Amino acid sequence: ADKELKFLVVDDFSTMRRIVRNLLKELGFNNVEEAEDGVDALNKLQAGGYGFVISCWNMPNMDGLELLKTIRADGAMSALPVLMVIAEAKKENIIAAAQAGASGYVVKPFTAATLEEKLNKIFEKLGM
Repeated sequence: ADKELKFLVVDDFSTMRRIVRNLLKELGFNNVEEAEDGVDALNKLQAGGYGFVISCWNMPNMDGLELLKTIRADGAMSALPVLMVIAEAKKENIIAAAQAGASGYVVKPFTAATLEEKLNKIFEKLGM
């Protein structure tokens, strides 16, 4: 897909956001913004222009699942791709995320090759 796509990386840990931003940079995606929680992310998404969201599951104020459910219920961004990042492979959370419309999930820490593969399969399914 277009490497110009604007990404939003959501996580309450700045170091984790830097890691994901670096992995996107390795893959050639330079247009990235950050958010510390689900509410902050929704506020940036309203600004428009985003094409992809990578979000942490566990965050204060509004967690990853609630952010995902809010994006999917929004008329202007209902199909916005959302990749969930989880700390452990808890089946209940993977299924909850899938049922809520996650585009995919990755267990951190993840490699650039894993990110690339997830991005490719996701854009592929969307015809982008």
